[PDB]
Amino acid sequence: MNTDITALEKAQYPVVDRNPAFTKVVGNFSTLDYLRFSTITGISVTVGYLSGIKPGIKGPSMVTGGLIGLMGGFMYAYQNSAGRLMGFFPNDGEVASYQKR
Amino acid sequence: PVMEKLRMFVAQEPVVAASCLIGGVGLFLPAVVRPILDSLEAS
Amino acid sequence: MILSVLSSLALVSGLMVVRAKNPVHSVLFFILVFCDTSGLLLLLGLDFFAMIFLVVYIGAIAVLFLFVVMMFHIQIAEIHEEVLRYLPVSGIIGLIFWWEMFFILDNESIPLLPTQRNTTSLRYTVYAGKVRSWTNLETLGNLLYTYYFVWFLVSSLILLVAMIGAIVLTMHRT
Amino acid sequence: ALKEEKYAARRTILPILQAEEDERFVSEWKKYLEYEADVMKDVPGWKVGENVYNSGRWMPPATGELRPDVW
Amino acid sequence: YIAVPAEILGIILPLLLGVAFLVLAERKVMAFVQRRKGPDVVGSFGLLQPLADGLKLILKEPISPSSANFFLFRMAPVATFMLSLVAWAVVPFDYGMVLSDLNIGLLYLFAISSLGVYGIIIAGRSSNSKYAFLGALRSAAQMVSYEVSIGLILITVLICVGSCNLSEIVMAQKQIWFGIPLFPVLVMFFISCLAETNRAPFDLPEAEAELVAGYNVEYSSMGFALFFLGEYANMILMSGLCTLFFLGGWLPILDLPIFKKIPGSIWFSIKVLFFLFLYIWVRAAFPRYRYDQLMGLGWKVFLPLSLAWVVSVSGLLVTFQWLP
Amino acid sequence: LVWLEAMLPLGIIGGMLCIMGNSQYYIHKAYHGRPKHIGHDEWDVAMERRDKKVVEKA
Amino acid sequence: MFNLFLAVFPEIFIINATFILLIHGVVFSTSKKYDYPPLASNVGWLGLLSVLITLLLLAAGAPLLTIAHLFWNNLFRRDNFTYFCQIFLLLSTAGTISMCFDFFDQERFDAFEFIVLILLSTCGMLFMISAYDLIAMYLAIELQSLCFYVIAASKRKSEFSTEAGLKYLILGAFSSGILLFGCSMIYGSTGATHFDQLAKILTGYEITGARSSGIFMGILFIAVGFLFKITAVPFHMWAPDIYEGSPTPVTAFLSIAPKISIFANILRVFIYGSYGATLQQIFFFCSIASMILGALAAMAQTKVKRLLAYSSIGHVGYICIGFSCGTIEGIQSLLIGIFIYALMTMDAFAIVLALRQTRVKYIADLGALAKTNPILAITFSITMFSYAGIPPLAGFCSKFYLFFAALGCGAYFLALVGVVTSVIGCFYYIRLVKRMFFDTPRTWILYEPMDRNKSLLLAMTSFFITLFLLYPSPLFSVTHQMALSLYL
Amino acid sequence: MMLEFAPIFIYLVISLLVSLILLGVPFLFSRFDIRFYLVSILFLIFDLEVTFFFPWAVSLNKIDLFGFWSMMAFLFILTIGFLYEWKRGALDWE
Amino acid sequence: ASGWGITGNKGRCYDFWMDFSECMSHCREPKDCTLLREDYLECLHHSKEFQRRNRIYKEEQRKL
Amino acid sequence: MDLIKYFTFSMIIFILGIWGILLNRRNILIMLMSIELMLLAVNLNFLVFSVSLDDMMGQVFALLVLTVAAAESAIGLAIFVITFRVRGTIAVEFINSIQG
Amino acid sequence: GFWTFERHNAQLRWDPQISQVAGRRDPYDDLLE
Repeated sequence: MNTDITALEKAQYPVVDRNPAFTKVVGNFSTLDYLRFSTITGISVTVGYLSGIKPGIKGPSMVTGGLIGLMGGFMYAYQNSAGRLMGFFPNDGEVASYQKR
Repeated sequence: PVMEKLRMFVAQEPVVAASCLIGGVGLFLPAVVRPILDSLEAS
Repeated sequence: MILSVLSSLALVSGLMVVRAKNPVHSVLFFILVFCDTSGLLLLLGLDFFAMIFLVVYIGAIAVLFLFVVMMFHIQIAEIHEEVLRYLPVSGIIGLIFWWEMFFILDNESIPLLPTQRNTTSLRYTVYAGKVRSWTNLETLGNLLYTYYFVWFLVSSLILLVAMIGAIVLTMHRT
Repeated sequence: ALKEEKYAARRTILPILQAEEDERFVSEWKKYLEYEADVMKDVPGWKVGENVYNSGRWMPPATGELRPDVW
Repeated sequence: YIAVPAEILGIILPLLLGVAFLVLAERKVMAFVQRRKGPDVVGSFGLLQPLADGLKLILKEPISPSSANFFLFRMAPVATFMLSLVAWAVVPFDYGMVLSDLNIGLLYLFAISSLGVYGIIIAGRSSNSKYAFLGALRSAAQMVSYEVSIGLILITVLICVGSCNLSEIVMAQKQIWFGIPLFPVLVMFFISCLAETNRAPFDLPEAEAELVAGYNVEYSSMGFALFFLGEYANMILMSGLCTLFFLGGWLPILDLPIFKKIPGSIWFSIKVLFFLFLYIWVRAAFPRYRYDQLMGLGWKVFLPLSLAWVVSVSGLLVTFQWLP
Repeated sequence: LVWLEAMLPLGIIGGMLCIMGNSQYYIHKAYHGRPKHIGHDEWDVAMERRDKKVVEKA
Repeated sequence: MFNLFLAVFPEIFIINATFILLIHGVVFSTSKKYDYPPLASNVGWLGLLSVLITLLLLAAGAPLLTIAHLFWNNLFRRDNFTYFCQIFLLLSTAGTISMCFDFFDQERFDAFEFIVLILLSTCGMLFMISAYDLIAMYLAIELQSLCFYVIAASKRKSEFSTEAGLKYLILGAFSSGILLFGCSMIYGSTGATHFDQLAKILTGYEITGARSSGIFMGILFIAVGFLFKITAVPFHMWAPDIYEGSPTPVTAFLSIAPKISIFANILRVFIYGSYGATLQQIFFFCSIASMILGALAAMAQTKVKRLLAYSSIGHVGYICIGFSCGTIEGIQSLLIGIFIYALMTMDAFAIVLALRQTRVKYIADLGALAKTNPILAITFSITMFSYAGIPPLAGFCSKFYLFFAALGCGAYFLALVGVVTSVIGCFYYIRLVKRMFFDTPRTWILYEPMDRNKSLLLAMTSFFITLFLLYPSPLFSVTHQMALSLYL
Repeated sequence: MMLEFAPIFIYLVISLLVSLILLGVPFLFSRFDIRFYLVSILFLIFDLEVTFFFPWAVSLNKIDLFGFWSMMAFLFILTIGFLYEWKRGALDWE
Repeated sequence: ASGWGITGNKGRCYDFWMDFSECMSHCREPKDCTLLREDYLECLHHSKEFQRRNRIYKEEQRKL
Repeated sequence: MDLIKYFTFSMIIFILGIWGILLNRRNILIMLMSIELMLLAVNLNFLVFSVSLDDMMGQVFALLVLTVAAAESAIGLAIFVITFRVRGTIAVEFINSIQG
Repeated sequence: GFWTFERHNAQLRWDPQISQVAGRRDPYDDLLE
């Protein structure tokens, strides 16, 4: 499969890595990325618990909501980290660990 | 204590468990072993 | 000539689909239209599609229709109607559609009149594309799952909707 | 391997087959050009063997049959 | 093309003789299992019994009951018999011994199997009998249910071969027969064939003592004969398919000059005969499932396992790059 | 040894199958001069038609 | 390889969440341990959460949706226009779902599969907006339509719901076949299905004497399918019956979400394309017919749902006038009208769903509502006057552009039709205010108060309707932005 | 080449003749069960699955890992549907 | 226009389509690409070739 | 003249679907079957055009349309079944309650 | 000439990246490669 990451609208910030790997993007998670992930996971677990009381399945409903929240929170954090590393988002921190390292 | 629930599931639904294991092997080989062989070949 | 034969068989079978008094007979004449279509596809050289029309349209869809329509036990009185009064409106609509639509390719695709000369010696043959021939099956399979896989997965979503809807609308568990 | 062998044998003898086909088609095309020159005699403005393609690139004559290569 | 009908008749007529003698062979084997003799009076060793039975059916008066679907009642056995016959045009018996070397032969066979259900359903509704109709509905549902597992097993063989040509499927087993690494798949295929042929333990149409009337209860004379000949021709065909897909077709057991001496048609016939013996041995060995039980087996056992084997075989082959 | 009675119809079926193969094999070989080729593709067809000219016009 | 799928993170997430909700619902609805609990509201809340998370993922990753555009080019095309259209669609889905919980609880509609089908149709409309090829467009349209057919017959024991499902299925399949025929004709005439290839082949010639009749009829049949989809006359008669017969949440969802998705499709297939004014005349004549028929038929109605259905038909006519004129301001005003009509329709259906707990069926059932719930009667009147187009309410923008385009494009018959239809509409809208405020019936109907979700949504939509024209700049600028993203 | 289909047509003609000879020689001397619809629906779904497997199975050698995983996702969606069928009692004829 | 041929090779009319597309990629007036566009359509439908051959057939029939 | 004849075959199938709609006011099952005929005619056009233009895009869409046709037939027959169950008959006089 | 804009030229940049993919090659490149 021929692949091409070239985006339609060019990055507006220094490109630290144009196609960062999965492990590299994950290792690039900042404290803000872990804050977004934890907030989305906690809100999802809360909604699962509160919506599950009436049917009587608050536990399993918490599990289902937490799974949805874990998926969405990881997705949001990965999005932010990869976009920073590709220069689509403000990434002064990534540029610091690039000039220095 | 989810270690005998799997035991009861295998006892009660042997065909389903066998199907899951067979398909799981079929999915595990290309997801895990194939990248291992690809990485070994390059080096 | 063979196209004329298949066209005539399909025309009569389709008329029978839309005009049979008994709907079961309408489903069986629909199977005859699909067999005729499969023959046409074989003439086109598309054997996979010719076989898949048998497997899916006759083997699965028409069986669904037959199962449902047989268990309905429809009495002729509930669906009968004299259709002589529809000759004029059908005449007008069919004539308009015929003239506008059976000749839609004539201006764009002007036919080659068959001359009284062997124009079959002017067939140039290229052996480069004949060294390794692809079947219609391999040509389709080269594209479905890689370069147009999103449409493939959306079709799967359509099928999942079909399953869920079938259950939610008709299921009465015992 | 057995199939690759067959395909390799097809590739080494392709040029002679293609050359013979090219010669046969050129002779047939000359015959049809002279037939057209005779039939379209006394037709003002005609051009014997005019290319309908503006770019002038050569294409085989179209047959009017949808799938003749499968029969 | 002037010689084509000669080949076609050289296929069809021996097939009809083989069907007539498969019925005799089943009666002889079931009898021998049961400490009896089976047909042994009409001809030496009962060998003229099929001729007598066929001639009897020919002379028997056709009833053609006072139904409102007389054309469909008579056309239903003709449809199923023609379908049973036409599957043999693509079957190879040896290298080059095949009428039509279809490149899409596997899918063609699947299409024929899918078409087989119509004779049974039309017989039920056209017979003007509630008992024949409910039996035909059950039989049709069972056949379509086991078609799914048959198709998924066919896909597994296709992944191993990478071509729908039956001769190529045979010649792909020169290194090893597919029945050795795919033995559970072969067992599933043989059971799915049993259920697809309406054969014991899945023979609902024979369960008259079970208050379950068959789809052909209102048929007499040669309509009934055509249904019977179609079913037995399908049994022979299923044995042939089991042979081709899993037992190397016309290939010898070992690639040695001593085995290569006898013709591949003899190898193919021997393997087909072994599966035809299993069809009868199973009929003689076991009782039959209820309709609900066999439907549960079809949708809950054989489909999941067939899907699992497709996934496992394809994943292993793409992993180690062993694809055709 | 009474069980050989049952091996007669089975042998007859096997012979019928061998006939189904061989009879169509020999009729085709007689009419076409050579046995049927499995895998006749576009290339094999192009060869046969060209060979006809290459033979008849020589 | 993984990073290429950043272009489809929202769809991947929402599809996976829908699968999770399907499994959760089926596993616990069949459970004897929990006494087979109804899960429509539990799954509904989790699905509202999933929709909101999808909206966050889409909104935040605005540049990333255009990543790997060459690789994804033959499947879809994401840009500014699709970005804002999809955000609007997700917001509409979230509001519609939020209005369903009282219906689930008090009616006892316990089917969680209703939520799953709504989520799958939302995935379908997401794919419709980003479709950039006839094949993808058709497939996404069909996924959407199949979900709608199933949910319209969700009350499977009701005569009305089954009838609506049947009429919907038959007429929708008919129109879909017509549209597919159009696509086949276009493909045969041009050898292309991608929208860029179609744009190049068609540009510069339109009807130059030697006109491809195949391309003409392909455009015609595709337009017929689109006009069926937007409930435009004469391909409209399904909509009032289906709207009335479906369950009221289904009607609410159908009156908003599918219009956004198909107008996105219409703008990308034709405006981005190239042909004669023939198609513009098609939409012009359909707009005029829609205004006239909608106005008169709404005047004839005695039931609330049918009145809202015919009102929507009239307003799509008003909207399609903006497509016909073929200017940047035409597209801007079409987008503004769609936005304002969506908000107003959500307001009206929140009121209708609130009153359906007491089984409101007729307009006369609203008698003495100004006495039994004064604030609710005022909120419904603000919505009705917005519908009539009376300034300074938000509904006045549609009227203003209708008349502006007509006196600019040079049309005077259109101005006359607009005047007459506006007056007729004002009459049958203020009839509802007269019923709630002026009548003194012998027998009253006392309505149960609405739940918190519908009250919050109603308060917000009522503030928007009364106050949008005080600060309308963001909508104007974002719609202008979208109109230009289509061309450049 | 479609050349191998002509013998099949002649074979069909001859088989029809034999059937007519066999069947013509002797002429000389109100209950709806939803489970059948449901089994038809499931058969239709899995028949389409077998259909999409044939091009894939013959094409595994060229699509490599990408085609394998796209088919896997297709199967995953359809198997979620099948699990929904199982849990709702569509596979039980009791 | 897609370039995928029905026999596993480049489509018959793909080169004409491309040349048309490169032309339109920098010519601001679409009339600058008319010749290549009608070449692509002629490859698609063979309309002018068949029309000219039908002219030849007509003249032969007239002179017979 | 091959292409025009294939196209007129598809044309007659489409026209027969239109006629089945026109001629079956009291038979909604045949209305559904006429719609299926129209969908087959379009599927054939894509295949014929794909062969005619030497382009594979027609065949991909032909397969996907077959999937759509299957799903639409399944759901349509489900809606038919539930309508029949509620009313006990299929006559069109019992599916006309919504009007105006 | 909106068709000149780079957003409307995706095939012109994508297709050359797959010009060597089996299924869309000129038959002669197989003979000389």
